[PDB]
Amino acid sequence: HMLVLVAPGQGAQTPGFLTDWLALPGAADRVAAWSDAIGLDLAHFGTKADADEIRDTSVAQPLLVAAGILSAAALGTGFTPGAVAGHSVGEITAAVFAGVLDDTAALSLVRRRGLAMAEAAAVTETGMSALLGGDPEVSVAHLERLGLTPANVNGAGQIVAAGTMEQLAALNEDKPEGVRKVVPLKVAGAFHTRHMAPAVDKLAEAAKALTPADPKVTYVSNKDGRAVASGTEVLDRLVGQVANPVRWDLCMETFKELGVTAIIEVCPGGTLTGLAKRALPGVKTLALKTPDDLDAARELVAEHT
Ligand code: NI
Repeated sequence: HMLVLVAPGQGAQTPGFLTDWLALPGAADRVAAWSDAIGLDLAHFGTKADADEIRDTSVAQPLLVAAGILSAAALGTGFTPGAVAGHSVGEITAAVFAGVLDDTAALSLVRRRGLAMAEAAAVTETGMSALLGGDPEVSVAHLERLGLTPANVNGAGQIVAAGTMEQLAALNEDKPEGVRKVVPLKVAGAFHTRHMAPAVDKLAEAAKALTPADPKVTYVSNKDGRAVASGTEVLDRLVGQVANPVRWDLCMETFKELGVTAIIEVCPGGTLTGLAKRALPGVKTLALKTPDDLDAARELVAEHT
């Protein structure tokens, strides 16, 4: 048996999704301490804030990490997964699970991650758009020829293009063969492209205040789907990833190579679990959406750990 614990990225959060989790004894207290540490009312954005407030990239990133750490903590009340990984921001969440970074240090890093990427996006008119349908390699060749970069390679043939708004518009007018729709994502800019270069500089400064430990659990990286044994290499990869494509496809290939038998996606789950059901047939999957999902999760943990 091999259980893989994964954490989601931007887009997974929805209004009021943290509500039930804050109701768990001690949860409001932990989140409040985190909020004071990063200067952001996490409880508010996870409970009362509407769509426009949580779409704020500087808010969404730390909120997602706190949700992942919180739900995982609840699920372990212990256990140790066979491996961990996450989608973009979810990588910071996974660093906590592997013991590379403690939670406050991670939330502090991701708070800076979100602000830095927002700022980088502001000095530019860029974005990201998902390609629905078509062939992944032909699609990549086409979008790249138009000047875009394959910011997200999520597996199951899914591709997300990123670049300037002009290029994204040219992509929609001249779509790759077989692509039915080019859907713009709800993001501030071309994340995971060179357009985030200034975000790397800012994020690297925040990484200076950290002292990462070597992962205690196998840590799979978005850069190339490889397992990283060094804590400093984990951190360097996190800092650089804001400007590098997300190869979630390779991460899933690695889960296969590891003989994964079950995958649990922390709160707010659904997105990575949906991908797993497509690219990882025969693998049990469970997404944590509310505390009521915990009992089923514990059973899955018990039989796969
Ligand atoms: Ni509003």
